[PDB]
Amino acid sequence: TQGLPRVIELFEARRPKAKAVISEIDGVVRIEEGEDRLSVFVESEGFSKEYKLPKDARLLVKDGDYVEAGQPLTRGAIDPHQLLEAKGPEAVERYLVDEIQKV
Repeated sequence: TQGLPRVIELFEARRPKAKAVISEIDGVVRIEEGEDRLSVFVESEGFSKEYKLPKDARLLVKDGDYVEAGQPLTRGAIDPHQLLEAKGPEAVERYLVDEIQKV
């Protein structure tokens, strides 16, 4: 379990260990990975940004599924500043509080 150390990891908004990645904006998902690395693109209509990921990490996103901004890609705690700039001020509080209470 996470516990007290995690409590600190939240209250201090310190960069997570397993830091998950999120789509910086709403874009379709495209899972394209040959055997080299694990690349999951997230491309909107006129905004295209891909995401480099290790082949090991377990992704939670389905291919082609339209995802929103700040929406999680990999399993793990989400970086506070990152998610802040991503989903906006509202959700920040949500994730933080919910996790603290989680533990």
